[PDB]
Amino acid sequence: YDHNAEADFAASEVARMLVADPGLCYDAASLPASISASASYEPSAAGWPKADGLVSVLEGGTSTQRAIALEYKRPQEGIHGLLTAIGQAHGYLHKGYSGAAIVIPGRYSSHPTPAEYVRDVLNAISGSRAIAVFSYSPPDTTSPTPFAGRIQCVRPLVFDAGRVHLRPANQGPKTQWVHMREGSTTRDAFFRFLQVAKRLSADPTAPRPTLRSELVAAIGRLAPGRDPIEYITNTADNKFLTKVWQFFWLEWLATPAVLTPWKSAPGARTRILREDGTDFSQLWEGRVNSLKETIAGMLNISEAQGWEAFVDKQGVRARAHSYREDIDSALAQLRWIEDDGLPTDQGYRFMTICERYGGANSRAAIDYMGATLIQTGRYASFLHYINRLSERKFAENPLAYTKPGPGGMPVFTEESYWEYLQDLETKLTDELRVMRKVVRTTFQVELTLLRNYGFVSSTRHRLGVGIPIDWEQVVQALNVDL
Amino acid sequence: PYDHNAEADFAASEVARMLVADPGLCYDAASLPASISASASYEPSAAGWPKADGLVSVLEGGTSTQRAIALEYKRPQEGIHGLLTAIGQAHGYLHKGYSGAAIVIPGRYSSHPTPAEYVRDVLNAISGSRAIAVFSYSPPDTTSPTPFAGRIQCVRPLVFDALRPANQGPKTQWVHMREGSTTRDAFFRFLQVAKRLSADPTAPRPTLRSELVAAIGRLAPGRDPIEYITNTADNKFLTKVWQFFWLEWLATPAVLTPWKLEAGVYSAPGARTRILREDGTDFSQLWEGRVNSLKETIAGMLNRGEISEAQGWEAFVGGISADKQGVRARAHSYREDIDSALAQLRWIEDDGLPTDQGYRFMTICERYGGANSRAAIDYMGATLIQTGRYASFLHYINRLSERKFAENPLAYTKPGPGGMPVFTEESYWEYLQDLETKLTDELRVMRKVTTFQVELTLLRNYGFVSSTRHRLGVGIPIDWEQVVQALNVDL
Amino acid sequence: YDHNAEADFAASEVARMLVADPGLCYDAASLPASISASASYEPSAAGWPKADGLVSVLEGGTSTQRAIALEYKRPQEGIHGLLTAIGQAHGYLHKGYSGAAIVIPGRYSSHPTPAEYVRDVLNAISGSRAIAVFSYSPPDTTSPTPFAGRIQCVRPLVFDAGRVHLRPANQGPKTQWVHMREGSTTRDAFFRFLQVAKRLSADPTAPRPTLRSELVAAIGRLAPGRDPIEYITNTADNKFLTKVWQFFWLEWLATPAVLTPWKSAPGARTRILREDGTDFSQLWEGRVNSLKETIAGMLNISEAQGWEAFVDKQGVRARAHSYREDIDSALAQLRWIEDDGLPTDQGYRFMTICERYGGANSRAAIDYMGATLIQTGRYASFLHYINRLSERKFAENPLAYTKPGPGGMPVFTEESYWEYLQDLETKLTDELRVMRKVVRTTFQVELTLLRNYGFVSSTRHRLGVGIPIDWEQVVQALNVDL
Amino acid sequence: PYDHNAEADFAASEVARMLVADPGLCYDAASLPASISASASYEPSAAGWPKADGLVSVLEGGTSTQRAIALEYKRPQEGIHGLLTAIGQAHGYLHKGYSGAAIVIPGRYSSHPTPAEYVRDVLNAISGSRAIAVFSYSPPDTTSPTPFAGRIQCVRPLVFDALRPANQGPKTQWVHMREGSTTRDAFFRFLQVAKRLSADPTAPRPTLRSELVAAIGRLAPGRDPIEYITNTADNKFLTKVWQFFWLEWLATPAVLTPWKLEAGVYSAPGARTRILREDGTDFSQLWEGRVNSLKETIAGMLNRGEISEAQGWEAFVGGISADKQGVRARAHSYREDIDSALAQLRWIEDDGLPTDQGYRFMTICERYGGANSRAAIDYMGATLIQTGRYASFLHYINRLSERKFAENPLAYTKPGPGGMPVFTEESYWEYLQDLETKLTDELRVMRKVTTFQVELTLLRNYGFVSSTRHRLGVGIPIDWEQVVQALNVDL
Repeated sequence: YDHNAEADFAASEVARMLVADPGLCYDAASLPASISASASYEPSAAGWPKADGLVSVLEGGTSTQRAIALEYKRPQEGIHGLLTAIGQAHGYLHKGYSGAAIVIPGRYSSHPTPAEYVRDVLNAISGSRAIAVFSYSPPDTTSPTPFAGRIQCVRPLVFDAGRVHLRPANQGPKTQWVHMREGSTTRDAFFRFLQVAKRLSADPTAPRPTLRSELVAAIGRLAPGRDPIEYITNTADNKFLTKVWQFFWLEWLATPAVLTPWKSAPGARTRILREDGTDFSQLWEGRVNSLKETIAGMLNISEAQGWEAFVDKQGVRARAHSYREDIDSALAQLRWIEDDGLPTDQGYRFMTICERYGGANSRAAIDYMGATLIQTGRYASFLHYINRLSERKFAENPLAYTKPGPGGMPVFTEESYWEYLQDLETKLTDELRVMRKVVRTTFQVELTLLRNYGFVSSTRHRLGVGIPIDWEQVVQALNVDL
Repeated sequence: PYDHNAEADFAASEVARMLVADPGLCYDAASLPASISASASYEPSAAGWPKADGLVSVLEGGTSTQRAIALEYKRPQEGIHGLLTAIGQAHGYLHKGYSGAAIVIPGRYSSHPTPAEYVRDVLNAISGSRAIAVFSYSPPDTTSPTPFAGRIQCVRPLVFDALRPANQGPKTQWVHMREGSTTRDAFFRFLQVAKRLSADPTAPRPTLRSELVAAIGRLAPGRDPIEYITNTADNKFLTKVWQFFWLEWLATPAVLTPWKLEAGVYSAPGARTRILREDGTDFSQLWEGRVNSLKETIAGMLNRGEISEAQGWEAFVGGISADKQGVRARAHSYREDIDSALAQLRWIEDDGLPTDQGYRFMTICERYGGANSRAAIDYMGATLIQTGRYASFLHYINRLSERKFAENPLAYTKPGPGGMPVFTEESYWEYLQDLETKLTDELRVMRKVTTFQVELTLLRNYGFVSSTRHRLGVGIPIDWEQVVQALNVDL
Repeated sequence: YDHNAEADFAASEVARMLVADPGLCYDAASLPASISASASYEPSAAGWPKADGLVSVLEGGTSTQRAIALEYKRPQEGIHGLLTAIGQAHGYLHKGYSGAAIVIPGRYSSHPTPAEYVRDVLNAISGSRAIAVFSYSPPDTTSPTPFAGRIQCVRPLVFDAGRVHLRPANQGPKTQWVHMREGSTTRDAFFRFLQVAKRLSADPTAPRPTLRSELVAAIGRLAPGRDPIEYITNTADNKFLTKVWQFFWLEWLATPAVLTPWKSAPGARTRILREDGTDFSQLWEGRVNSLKETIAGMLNISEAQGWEAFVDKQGVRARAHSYREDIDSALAQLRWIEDDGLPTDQGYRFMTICERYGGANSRAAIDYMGATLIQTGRYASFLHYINRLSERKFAENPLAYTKPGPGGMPVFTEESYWEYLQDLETKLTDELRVMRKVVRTTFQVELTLLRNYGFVSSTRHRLGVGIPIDWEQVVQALNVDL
Repeated sequence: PYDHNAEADFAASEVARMLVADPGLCYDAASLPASISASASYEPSAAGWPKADGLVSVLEGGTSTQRAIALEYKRPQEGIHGLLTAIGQAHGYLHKGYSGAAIVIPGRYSSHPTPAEYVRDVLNAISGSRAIAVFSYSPPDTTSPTPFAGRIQCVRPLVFDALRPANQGPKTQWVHMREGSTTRDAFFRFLQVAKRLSADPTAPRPTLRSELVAAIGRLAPGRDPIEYITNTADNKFLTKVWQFFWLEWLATPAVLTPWKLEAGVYSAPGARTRILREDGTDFSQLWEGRVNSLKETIAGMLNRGEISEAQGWEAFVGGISADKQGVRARAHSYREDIDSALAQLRWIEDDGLPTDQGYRFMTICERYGGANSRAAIDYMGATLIQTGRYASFLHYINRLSERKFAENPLAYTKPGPGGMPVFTEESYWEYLQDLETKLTDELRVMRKVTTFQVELTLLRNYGFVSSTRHRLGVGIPIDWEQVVQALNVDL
C-alpha cells in the first residue's frame, strides 16, 4: 500500500541525514573519520517485532556495521502510534540492533508537539540513549526523494558502547526491495508446501512416508542409528515446521522416482512445475550433475559407494538443507507463514487461488504473487525511484542516451540502455542511499522479476521512457488485500 | 483489481461494440434497422434516483431517434448477492423510462458456477419483461485499450419496449464539470446550508439591505425581493437552500452593492464574496473583477452622465448586452451549475439533502482546514477519478498512447533545431485528434455533438497529469502515483 | 446479530396480519373459510437464494400449505436494499414459493415513499402479483411483539392460480428457531467432517481407503458389480461432497474396528467423541442392536448371512445414508459448508478453534457453536420471546404459578414450571404465530440445547423469573463474527 | 466476547485484590507497609492525554497517602502488536506522574506462546524502569461477579518510583455524570461552536445588548463585559469556545434580561435558552423557572420597593444567599460541568478540539434530527455504557444479585397483605446496601468518600434498567437487550 513506500522514502532520508551529520548517531567523542549509511528492508530471519526498515552505518576502514531499526508512523494511525513506536523501538533494541529510529509526523490535529512528547518520555523514563526520534512534514511524492529536506532530528541516538561484537558489513540485505534467491524455489513449491502444512494441520497423526528398500538400506550404512527420514530430509527436531518440510520434501521434490540414482542417468522429473510451465523441475541430474556423474563414476567406485556420493556438487542431504532454508526464508519474507509455521491468511489465500484457478502457474496465482512482491516485497519503492529518476532525465531531454542512427536520427540502443541503467544505479547508491555494494547485470534480478510479473514490458527499453513500466498493472497490485 | 466504475465503463464500451457487430442483440428480427451505431456514456444526474452504472445509446437510420439501455455491472467482490440486486436494479431502470437494460455479471463466482444463466432463468420465469439483457464476462485484459473486447458474451438479448431524441444526453463516459462558476468552497458552503436548513427548516430567513429592497420594489413592484434577487419561484427544499446560500455566501449585502457614491463620483465597491477561489489567492467576486466588469461599466456610465441611477439598477440586475451578466442571469446560471455538479458528484440527493459523500466532504472541510486544504483537494480528486469516471478516461489515453509510441517512439515528431525530432504543438494536435478518432470510432466511449481542454485542465489541476502538456514518446504524461491515491480513498 | 431477530419479529407480525386479513394474500374470489398462518425459518435444503423467513398459510379442511418467503430490509442497508429486495422476491418465486413478502422501512432519510416505490416498480414492470410489500415504523423491542401494530400492507399478493401441486402441510420447519436432530451428529463430527474436506481440498488425488478382506468379500456377494466403497458409504456420485463423505465415514465413524461385526458383540467404539466427553460414540451395537442381535441371530442364520444383516434396525448402508443427510443438513443450516461443499469462513473458523484449543469439546469450541446457534440458528428470537413474555407475567405478579408450601409460603414447583412452559407455548403458537403443531416435552429440545451451551442455567426454573436465562452469556454470543 | 472496557475493569478489580493478598507485588521487601487496601477506579479526564484503561489506588497505614498504578489491558483481538503498544503506554503513564504502571495481557496468542515473558524481558533489557508490572491472564469467567479471580498471575512485580493525597480522585470504576446542568443538546451545541471556532478562530466575536454592557460597566467599571458575563479570564481556545457557546446558546440576550418593566411593574421575562431539555418538552431556562427562581425573586423585591434597580443587577449577576445562583456563579459552574462531561465522554481533546467521537456525535445530531433524536439518544447510551464503564457496573449488579436470589428467591422480602412475601422499599434498601458492601469490600471497585441514585437514574433514562425500580426475585431489573445495542455501536 502507501505505507510501505512512505517508510522506504523516510528511511532513505534518514540514511542521508546521518551521512550529512554523523553526530546524529555518534557522541562528540568517538566521532569517526568517515561513515556511510544505506537503507534496506529487514531480513525475515530477524526476530518477530519487524521493523519498517534498517539503516546501516559503515565506518571507514572497518569491516563492521552498526544497524538502526526504523519505525515509521503515519497520521492516519493517530497519536496512539507514538506509544506504539516507543515500545517498538525498545523491541528493536532488545532484538540486538545498535539503535532505533522513530519517524513520526511533525504535528497532529490533536497534538502540536508529538516528537517533543516522544523525546520527553524517552528522556524521562526509558533512559535508553540508543533511540532516535525524527519528525516529518508531508512528503513530495513527485520527487525521487519525497522526504528530502522534510525530516528533522528531534532526538539523536548514541550507539551503546558496551558492544564488544560488531555486526559484519557483508551481512543483511543490501537493497530496500526483496531479492528472491532466483533458482531453487518456484511459485508451485510455495503452493505445495503450504498445501502440505494445511494437510498436516488437519491430520497430525499422519504416517511418515516410506523410502524405497535400497534407499532405506543405504541410510543404514551411513547413519546406522539415525532415523532414515530425518537423515534424507536433514531434520533433527520434531517441530511442526520440520515435519511439514519432511512431507513436502519426500512428496514433492525428492520423490521415490527422483530419489532413484541410476537406471546410466534415470532422467527423473520431480512433481514441482517450473514457473514457465514447460516441464517439472529436476533435482541432482540433467547435465553432468550427481546422477549422471555417478553413472560415469561407476566406470571404475562401487555400486554401493554411489549411494555415499548421492547422499562441490550438493548431495541429497546438502540440497535438502539449503532448499529448506530457501523456502523457509522466502515464505516468511512474503509473510505467508507464521514464525510458528502455520500458514497466514495470505498464505492460505495464495493456496486458495492456486486451488481454485488451475494452480500456481495461473494468471490469478501469478497476479497474487506479483501483488505480494509489490507490497510485501517493497518493489513499489523501487518502481517509484526508477520512475521519478527516469522522468526527471527524460522530461529534461526526451532524447537522452540516444545514439545517432543511419540518418543521424536518434535511436535508443542497448548501449543507451546500459548507460541509463548504470546512472539509475549510482543515483540509487550515492544519492538516495537505498542500496549498497557488497556489467550487464545492474538490475537483472529486479527487472526479470518485474517483467515476469507484468510490471515492466517485454520490450526492455524505449526512447523517451527508459524501462517501460506498466503503471496500470502496478496500480492494480497496489489495490489488493483490502 | 482496478476501479469498480472503470470496469463498468470497459464493459459498457464492449457492449456498445457488440450491438454494432450484432444489432439482433437488442432488436427483434422484424425490428432490424437500416444502420445502427452505439456509444457508451455516463447517466446524467438529472435522471431518476436509481442510478445506472452506465448508458449505451443506440442510433438508427432514423434522424432524431435514440434508444437508451441502462447498464448494471456486477463484480465478483460484490458476491452472489449482487445478482439479485441487478435484477431489481434493471427493473428500476426500465421503470425510470429507459427502453432497455443490460445486466453485465461475472461468468462464475466461487459460490455459483452458472450466475448469468441464473439471472436469465429468473427473468424468464417470473419477471416477464423482455427488455432486460444479460451479458456474461471473463476477466478483463487491462493491458488493452479495450479490456473486455471479445470477453463478453450475450446470454439473453433484449427487445426494446415500445417519441425519443438523439441530440440529448452526455456525449462522454467521463463527466464534464462545468468550468468557471463553482469552486470546492461553494460546494462545501452549499452543503452546509442544506444541512443547517434540514435541521431547522422553519426559523431562518435572510435579510436584504434597505436600499436594495427599495430598488427591487421600484424595479419589480409586486415581487418579493428575496425571490427576485435569488431568481427563484418555487418553495421546494432545494430552492430555499439556494436562497440562503446565495445571500449568505455569494450575493452578500456587500456584493449586492452596485456602486459606491462619494461626492458626485461613482466607483465599483470592490466587494468580495465569502467563497474562496480554488487557487486560494483571494475570495471570489460577482459582477466585478476579471471575469465580469459589470459594476465598473455601470459606474463609468454614471460618471459620464450617460445613465440615471434608476437605469443603473436596471443594468445591475438585468445585465448589459454585448456579454455582461446581471444579478438575475448570474443567479440562475450559478444555481444550474452548482445543482448539476453536486448531483453529478453524488454529494446531494434529488431531495436536496447531502448524501453520505456530501457529508464526508463537509466533514473533511470542517475539520482539516477548509475546502482548499490538501485533504479537501484529495477528496475532490478522488471523487472526480471515481464518480466522474476519469479512471476509465486515463486508461484509454494511456493505452491508446502506449500503442502509438511503442511501435514508433518518434511518432508525430517534426524536424527541429539540429534536424533532430521535436514533439511540437502541431504534434500534440495530431496526437490529440488520433485519440479522438479512437475514442469515438474504436472504443465507442464518445460521440459527436477536438480539444480535451476541459478534461485535461481538471486532471492537470488535481495532479493526475503533468503540468507540461506533452512530451516526446509519451503524449499526455500521466501521474499514476497520484491516480493510486485517488483510487484507494473510497468516498 | 440484531438483523436476524428483527426479521423474525416482522415475520411474526406478517403472519398475524394475514390471519386478521386473509385478503392480503387471497383475491376477493377464492377467499377461504379459515386460514391460519405461522412463521418459520427457511430449511437449508431449499435453494441458494435464502429467505429471511417463511410464513405458512394453512387452509381449513385441507392438508396443504401455501408458503410465503419473507425478505426483510433495515434502514442501515439504505435505499439500495429496496432493489435488492425486488430481485430477491423474484428469486423466491423462482425457487417455487407461492408468494413473497418484502418488508422494508416506511421511510428513509433520502426517500419519503420507499414502499410506494417498490410497489410501483412491481406493478409497472414485473407483472407478478404474488409479491407483497409491507412497510414498518421502528419496532418496540420491549414488547413480546415488537412489530405489533407497526406494519402496514402497501401491496397485497395473490397466490398464482396455475399451481396444481400444493405443498404438504407437514413439510418444512415448524419454529422460527432451528431444531437440531438431537441424536446422530455431534460437535466432534462437524469438526472431523470439515477436517476431511480441508484434507481433500489440498490432496484431491487422495487414495480411497481400503476395507477389510472379509468386508470387501461380503460386498462382492450383495452388490457384485458395485464398487465396495460406494456400496458401504451409500454413494453414487463422484462429486466433492460425496467423496468427503466417503473419507469421513470410513475414517471416523465406520472405522475398520467398528465395521467388525462379531468377535459375541465386539464392543467397538468409533473415533468420534460424544459431546459429553465420556467416551467415543458407538455405531450399530451397545444394547441389543445390529452386532449384538446378529450374535444372538447366530444361535441357529449362517455366519455368511450375518453380513447381509449387517449391511426395523438400520444397517451400515441405511445408517450411512441417513447420517449423511443429517450432517449435510446441519452444516448447511449452520452455514459452515457451501452448496458446492467447500467449507465457509465460519466452517473454517470452527475447525481452527477446535484445532487450536484442544478439540470440539473445548470451551472455545462450545462457545463458537453456541454463538452460531444464537445468530445463525435464530435462538435470539426465541430467547427474546421467552424473556418478554416471562417478564410480563412476573412483573405483574412476582409469585405467579407458585404453590402453597408447608407454611403457606409460595414455592415455584415442577408443576409451576410445567404450567408456565405450557402458557409460553400457547402464547408462541396462538398470539405470536412463531410456531405450529405437527407432556413434559414442551421445549425440551430448545432448553436442552440452550442449557448445554450455557444460555440457560442448570437450575431449570426459579420463582419470579421462570427459565433463568444467562443474558450476559447471550450478549457475548451476539457480539461474535464481527 | 464482552466489552473491551468491561474486561479491563474486571482485570483492574482482580489486580486490586491481588495487591491486598500480596503487597509485595508493588512494594520492595523494606517498603512493606503497615496495612494496605486497594481499589480500582476510572482515571479522571483532568489527567494527561495518554489515557489509561484504569487506575488502582493503594492506601497504607498512612493517613493521607495514596499510590496510584496506571493499568493497561490488552486483548488477543488487538494482536501481538498490542504488547509493544502497552510497553509504550506504560512509559507514558509513568511520565504522566503515576507511581506505577501495570500491563495486563493474555497468557498466549495464536502467533506467540509467551507474550508476558516477552514484555518482562524487554522491560528488563532496555527500559530500566522498575515501576512497571506485568500480569498475565487466562480467559475470564463472566459467570462470576469476579471474572478474573484466580485467573491473573503476576509475571513481573513493580516497585514504587519515589507528597501524595488520599481523598483525591474518582471513587468508582463507572463514571458519575454531573446531574442537573448539562444536556445532550448542550454537548452538541458546544461541540459545534468548537468546530466553528477551530475553522474560523479570527473573525467572530459576540455582541452584548447595550443595557447589559451599561450595567456591567457600572458593576465592574474596568472589566471587559464579555469576560465579565462569561466569567472567564484566559484567552485559550477552550475559553473562547465557552464564551461563544454561553452567549450564543444559553445566556442569550433574552436570557440575560433580568426583568421586564412595564408601567411601574416588574416581572420575570420568561426567557428560554436555545438548548433543549433532555425530555424534549421545552427549551431549558437559566435564573428562571423551576430550579432557580432568581429573576422572580428579584422582580418581587423591586415591586415591593425593597431594592433599587442597581441592587437588582447586583443580585442578578451575583446571586442571592439562602441558595440562588447568579450569572457569574452559574457560568463558572456550568463551564466546569460541561468541560468535565465532554472530556469524560472523550468527545473533546485537552486542546478543546472535538475528537472522532465528538465528531460522530455532532454528525448524528446534525443529520438524524438533533440531540433528542432516537439516534442521538442511542449514541449517548452507547457512550455511557462503553466510555462511562457502565457495562462493568451492570455485570457486577447482575452477578451479585443473581448470587443472592438463586440461593433464596424470597431474599429480603417481608410479610405482606396475605402474609405472602412482598419486596418492599425496605427490601430494596437492604439489597442496595448488600450490593454496596460487595462492590467495595469483595470486588474492590468502589471506596468510601449508599444509594446508587445517580447511576440508576442515568441507566433508567437510557433504558438499560427498568422503570420499576425493583422486583421480587430480581432486585434491579436489567434490560440486557438494550445493553446489547449499546455494546455493538462502536463509537
